[PDB]
Amino acid sequence: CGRVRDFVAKLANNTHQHVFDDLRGSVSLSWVGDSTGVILVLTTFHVPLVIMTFGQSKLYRSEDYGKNFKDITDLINNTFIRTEFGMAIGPENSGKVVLTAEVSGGSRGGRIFRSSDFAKNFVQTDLPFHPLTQMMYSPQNSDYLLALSTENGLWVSKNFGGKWEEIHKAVCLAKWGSDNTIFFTTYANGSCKADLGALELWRTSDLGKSFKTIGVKIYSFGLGGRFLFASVMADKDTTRRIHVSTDQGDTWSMAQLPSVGQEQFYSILAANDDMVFMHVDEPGDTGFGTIFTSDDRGIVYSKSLDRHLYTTTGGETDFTNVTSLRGVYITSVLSEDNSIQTMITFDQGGRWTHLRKPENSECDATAKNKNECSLHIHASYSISQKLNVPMAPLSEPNAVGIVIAHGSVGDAISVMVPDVYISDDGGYSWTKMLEGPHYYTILDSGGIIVAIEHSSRPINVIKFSTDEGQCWQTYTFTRDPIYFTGLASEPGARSMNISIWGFTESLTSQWVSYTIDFKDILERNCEEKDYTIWLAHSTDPEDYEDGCILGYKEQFLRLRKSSMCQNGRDYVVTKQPSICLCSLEDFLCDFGYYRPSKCVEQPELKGHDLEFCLYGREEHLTTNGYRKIPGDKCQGGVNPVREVKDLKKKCTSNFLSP
Amino acid sequence: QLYENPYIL
Amino acid sequence: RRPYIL
Ligand SMILES: *[C@@H]1O[C@H](CO)[C@@H](O[C@@H]2O[C@H](CO)[C@@H](O[C@@H]3O[C@H](CO)[C@@H](O)[C@H](O)[C@@H]3O)[C@H](O)[C@H]2NC(C)=O)[C@H](O)[C@H]1NC(C)=O
Ligand SMILES: *[C@@H]1O[C@H](CO)[C@@H](O[C@@H]2O[C@H](CO)[C@@H](O[C@@H]3O[C@H](CO)[C@@H](O)[C@H](O)[C@@H]3O)[C@H](O)[C@H]2NC(C)=O)[C@H](O)[C@H]1NC(C)=O
Ligand SMILES: *[C@@H]1O[C@H](CO)[C@@H](O)[C@H](O)[C@H]1NC(C)=O
Repeated sequence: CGRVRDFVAKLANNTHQHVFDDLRGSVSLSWVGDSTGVILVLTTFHVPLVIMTFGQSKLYRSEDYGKNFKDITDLINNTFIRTEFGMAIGPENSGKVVLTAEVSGGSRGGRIFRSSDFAKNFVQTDLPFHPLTQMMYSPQNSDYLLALSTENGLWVSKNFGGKWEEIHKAVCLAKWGSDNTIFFTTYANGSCKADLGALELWRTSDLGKSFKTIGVKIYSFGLGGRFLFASVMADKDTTRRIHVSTDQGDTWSMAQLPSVGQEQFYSILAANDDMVFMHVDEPGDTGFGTIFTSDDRGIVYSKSLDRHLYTTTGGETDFTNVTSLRGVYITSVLSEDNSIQTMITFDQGGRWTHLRKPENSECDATAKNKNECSLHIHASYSISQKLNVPMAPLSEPNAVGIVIAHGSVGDAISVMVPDVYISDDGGYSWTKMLEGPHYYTILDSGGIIVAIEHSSRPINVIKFSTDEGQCWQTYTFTRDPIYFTGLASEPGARSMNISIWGFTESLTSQWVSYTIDFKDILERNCEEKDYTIWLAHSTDPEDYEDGCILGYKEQFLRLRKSSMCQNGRDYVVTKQPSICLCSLEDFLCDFGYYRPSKCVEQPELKGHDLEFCLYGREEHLTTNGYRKIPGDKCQGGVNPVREVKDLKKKCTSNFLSP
Repeated sequence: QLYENPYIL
Repeated sequence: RRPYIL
């Protein structure tokens, strides 16, 4: 259980320490680009003037994945940098970096230091305004920036912060869309506060040259997948409701979601190109709500999960996309007895259940039956409640099936100090990875898993696993233990470098990082033989339709646990889809339909169903009864859809009409 | 303490 | 540190 011969020698000469002399304040890390190895470390330290110690704003750069750093503070002329704006990194490998400076009180405007070459050269630029927000890059064009001023003006730059033009004077919120489209809300009188729900949603396509109003009486708006959502307020009422556009505001449509009051919120939990998970807050100070899943138009919503945990005013939620397996999401629900249970869906919210517990795990004191229970997961909520949880769940899309999380085994989330659990099949089965709380990182698309023990005392040991968490080996990475703070590694989980951050034991503490290159641990490159065939979502091996999720199967080529080798940076996850024939279970009920296995017409259109029916587009009122699940790719088999009805006359048949 | 780098409607 | 512009 640990076949890495002489790992100490393979690591000792690959351990690179960097002590950060003259650091006393907060620290921010930013990676600049992929496969560049560039890391920027920013610090800002404010000191009272009656203290002989001066302030400090340092800036360090690395280009070897954190092995060595260079103090490049001279490049920003040793200027105080606004902590709140941090480091505005450009998209992808544009190498764009923008830092905002603190300017003296009374200045005409603010100023920024810009770099378009991965922080090798910086330039000053005095702004015609004082920034209120972090500058935002256009996804389509890194040279395009926008920002809100302290006077709530919207400013746009076409030349990467060089020159700026104000394009609107009373803006509350502004976002980049596709093709350099800007969406922004505006107020008429007073402020964004006073015009709560009385905002106007505008859009510009030509970078401020022209505009179009695309919504009035606006509360707020959001972007998710191909969907533009706006919450609109009622008339002579203080409720609001979701409207949605897929043509960037040219045409809108009222969603089949309940309207909410002032103390309620909507939350776009997750959105892709096929659909959106929408959380609606429950009336009252409940701290829970209901998850709805939409069709591919963001219009018809089916109830997916009740009593979904999500605290007041949209605080903390445990809703997690398990990104290492298609269709898998975990979250927390609130029981009737005010305990919290974790639930997992494998088919994009079509069905939820409890997580299967590890074969060997015994049950908590939370478990009424000592022998039978389930696994529950610590996430954002547990962390907020000051439980001993150092990390939320982790998963990376290039590490197929792998999920790592702090949890507990019983009938509910335990307040006890949690061990760490791992799944390799995307959530179906679990095993205790390590005992006690740890920080964890995935390297080389699953090729290596790294873990640091969470302690209140300084540590000097890192743990690694080359077989996806089954077996572990410990490595002492420094002579003098450090107070651990964090793990840094290149986004994408493809590097073989990991950085251990922390401060020395002290006579004042000094920041220090130890970066380890595992290049000699996995001295062999993976070959075809090192991979096996793996059907995802397999529940019943002999079944002809085993692994069918949303219409199809996917067979992967996974690295063998036993195979100790490097996947490589350019590693491509190999998978083959098999398209399953459609059954009724690939279809969701359209508007005005429900199923008590076939979708049957509703006799009673009540609640928001009735609201939709009375105020919606006849296009959505004419249903087939059935609609195919978004993202579902089944071919052939059954097909229960048509155009049969027109439900407008149905609901209006009760009302007397003029 | 270091800082290594849902829509509400 | 903390410049002044006009
Ligand atoms: C939950 O997480 C998964 C995994 O991160 C999300 O699936 C991923 O969705 C993105 C965006 O739709 C896919 O990337 C796309 O790839 C195509 C090439 O096929 C490219 O043309 C697009 O521009 C885009 O980059 C990604 O492949 C996909 N990952 C998969 C399928 O394994 C999923 O969307 C998340 N759930 C929600 C509700 O957002
Ligand atoms: C772990 O960190 C090290 C840095 O300490 C990374 O080393 C870097 O590896 C890349 C990939 O080979 C090197 O880029 C290459 O440069 C040559 C020019 O000689 C070029 O012809 C190649 O096409 C490629 O771009 C890079 O120079 C090198 N950097 C250093 C400082 O050695 C290493 O990639 C990291 N490991 C992983 C798995 O990411
Ligand atoms: C720093 O100061 C020098 C001299 O005042 C000036 O030429 C330069 O533009 C400033 N900014 C940078 C990024 O060097």
